[PDB]
Amino acid sequence: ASLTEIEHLVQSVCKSYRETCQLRLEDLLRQRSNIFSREEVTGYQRKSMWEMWERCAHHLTEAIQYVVEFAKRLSGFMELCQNDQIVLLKAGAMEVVLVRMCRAYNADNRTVFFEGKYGGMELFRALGCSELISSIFDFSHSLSALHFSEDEIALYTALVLINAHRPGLQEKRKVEQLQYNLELAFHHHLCKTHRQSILAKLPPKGKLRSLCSQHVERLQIFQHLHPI
Ligand SMILES: COc1cc(O)c([C@@H](CC(=O)N2C[C@H](C)C[C@H](C)C2)c2ccc3c(c2)OCO3)c(OC)c1
Repeated sequence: ASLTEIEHLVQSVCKSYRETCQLRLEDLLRQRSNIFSREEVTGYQRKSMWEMWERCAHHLTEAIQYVVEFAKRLSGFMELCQNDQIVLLKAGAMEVVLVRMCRAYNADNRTVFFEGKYGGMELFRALGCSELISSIFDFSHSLSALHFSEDEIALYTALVLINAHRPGLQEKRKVEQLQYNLELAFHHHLCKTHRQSILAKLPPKGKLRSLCSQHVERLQIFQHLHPI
């Protein structure tokens, strides 16, 4: 791949995420002053766990709805056998979602955008795992601190999916090629922006997995919804 092409490659990945941003960042920050009141909060605590995980998986699956449409318009993607085209899309998409929510994080008050307003980790007390909740908050913090940009998120998420180390792959020497040209397009654009400092500030390779993989286990008992 050449520079004029490595150019456009990066140029496209950022165009996708723009429309598939679920919520416009334009509106994400604008609604910062909209907060659930304590009754609205204690109201969200009244509910039984069964209700939340549904609401969760509802907006979640409605979100992953977008993610795929985003993930589809890439390059080299379609030209992968459907076995390997999916091993990724299945194992990858949650990790991607976890990332994509860092924008929803308002680090100024440690709150998150859930169905119309902003509220903290107490909005989800009823799920009985405050630790994992904060643990995710803590994760989203460590990116809100990196102050990820729209074009940064896109290019990093576009590398979460493309993992040729995911076992169960049969076009391995096909996947690798799409990884490299994405790894390269990533770094070589961080350089032209001089953001290379984050390449060590990046959340561990495995934390992103071991948090989403922990996100599904304590959901596997309540609902098993994997959208294709
Ligand atoms: C900050 O990281 C996350 C990760 C996520 O999975 C979610 C999920 C909800 C979820 O499963 N959780 C799991 C956790 C144990 C308790 C919390 C309710 C967040 C989500 C919700 C609404 C959405 C959405 C995505 O996209 C569109 O609207 C985040 O939203 C809060 C942030």
